Amino acid sequence: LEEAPWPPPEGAFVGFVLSRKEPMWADLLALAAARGGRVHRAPEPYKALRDLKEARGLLAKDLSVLALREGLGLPPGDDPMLLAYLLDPSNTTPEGVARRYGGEWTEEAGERAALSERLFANLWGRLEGEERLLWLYREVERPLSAVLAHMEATGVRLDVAYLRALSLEVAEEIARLEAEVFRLAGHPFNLNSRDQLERVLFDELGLPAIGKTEKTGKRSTSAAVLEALREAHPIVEKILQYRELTKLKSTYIDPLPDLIHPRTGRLHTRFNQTATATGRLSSSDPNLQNIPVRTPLGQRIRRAFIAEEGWLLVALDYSQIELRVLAHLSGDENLIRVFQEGRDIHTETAAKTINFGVLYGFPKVRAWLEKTLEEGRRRGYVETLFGRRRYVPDLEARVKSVREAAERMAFNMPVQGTAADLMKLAMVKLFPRLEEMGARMLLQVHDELVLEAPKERAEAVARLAKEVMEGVYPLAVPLEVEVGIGEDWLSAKE
DNA sequence: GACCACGGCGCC
DNA sequence: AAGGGCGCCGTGGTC
Ligand SMILES: [Mg+2]
Ligand SMILES: [Mn+2]
Repeated sequence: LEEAPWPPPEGAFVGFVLSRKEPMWADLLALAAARGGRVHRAPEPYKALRDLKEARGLLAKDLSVLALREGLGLPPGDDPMLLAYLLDPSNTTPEGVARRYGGEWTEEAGERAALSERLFANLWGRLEGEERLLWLYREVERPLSAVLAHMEATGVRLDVAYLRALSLEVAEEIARLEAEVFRLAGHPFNLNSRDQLERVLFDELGLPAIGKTEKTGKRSTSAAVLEALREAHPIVEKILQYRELTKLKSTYIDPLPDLIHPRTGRLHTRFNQTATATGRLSSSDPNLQNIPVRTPLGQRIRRAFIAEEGWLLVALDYSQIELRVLAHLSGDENLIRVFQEGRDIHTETAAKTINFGVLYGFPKVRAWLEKTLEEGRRRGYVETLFGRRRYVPDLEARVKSVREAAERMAFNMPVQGTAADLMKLAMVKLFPRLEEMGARMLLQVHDELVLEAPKERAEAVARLAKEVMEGVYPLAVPLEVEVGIGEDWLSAKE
């Protein structure tokens, strides 16, 4: 490469080095661009950002997020991770991708920008002909990355003083349970230690081991095992409560307050777009897709996610997206009439534990299942309604437990992959319309979305987002969305 | 201090 | 609903 002066011309690939992975917390240590043969290294990274028109490169969405916290509208566009990930969703990291498609992922910004150019070449080449993957790329994954960049930049508001109060309460009850259990044991021990607990239950007290752990073969102390021993001994219910409280305190109540961003007053996740085997997003640092919901204490934690003052949260949930998608994929004239007729699938068919089990093993269903394994064995991958693929190679393993595990992965992906393609497309469609009404998209939770709207315009945003989500891509069966509205996530009623 | 494997468990 | 998909915690441990 011919090392050239900043700035680069239109359309260059960008490479950048961050002091850490979270773009909302990162310092920009270096910035470069590459096009043709030349590398352009920016003398001053942050000022240099202003001269870009869009982010084009490996991890584009991360640079667009950093740009966005700094006040600049720099959207991402082309990203070789996205194409690689469409080709094989086992392509999740730039290290892997680089090694696979012709480069080395290093820590130097110039070499990353170069790397980007050569990789996109090599990958856009592997997508000539793959016309459905090209479509998910142009119409879903590339535009979506702009939307997730803005969601990440915006963040969600948290009531800290509430969480600090919950924390003291919960520390008090933890103390009650732990004293309870130590006396029952006749001695004190580390209750967060599954090994010392295991000695207590099974060696010291007389209780029956029910399961062994996978990798090392210790007697399990999982919830399953403890539920099975609930009647056997009073120490057990206490341990179950202790686990519950300490899980929620260690994972949500204590750390989340400390992640509030000084400049925004909000919490900012990463929505990872190339992290999953099925085309779902993941969320990390912190994960906001696993905020508690089933227990009382869980629901009190969920009250802590709140709208800005004067706004409201708008929570929208697809009603059994996966069964409805199974109806469309399999074409079972019967299962479709069940949804088209507005009726509750769980009633017409105890039974919920067969509607949901048949995802993993009504005849067009079995037919669908069997055709899926066959095309999986033949081609080596299965696919979604939109043609997203997951390669499942052990479908022909000669060990039954591995083949059968593989079959379960193979069944699952077309339905999970499809529900995901749908939610992804629907975010892409919904985003620009929310902006037009000054509303925000805050979170995605697989088949749910959380938006924030000015109180005055909330019922109208909810009406609009519902129709957009319901009509995203009509299928033999209707997609149903439940909408809720409220001042906190629990009241909004997701 | 950073990283690790494991068991365990939060959500979809 | 979680025989599928995730990410995060503390422990016991290395380096
Ligand atoms: Mg829900
Ligand atoms: Mn599972």
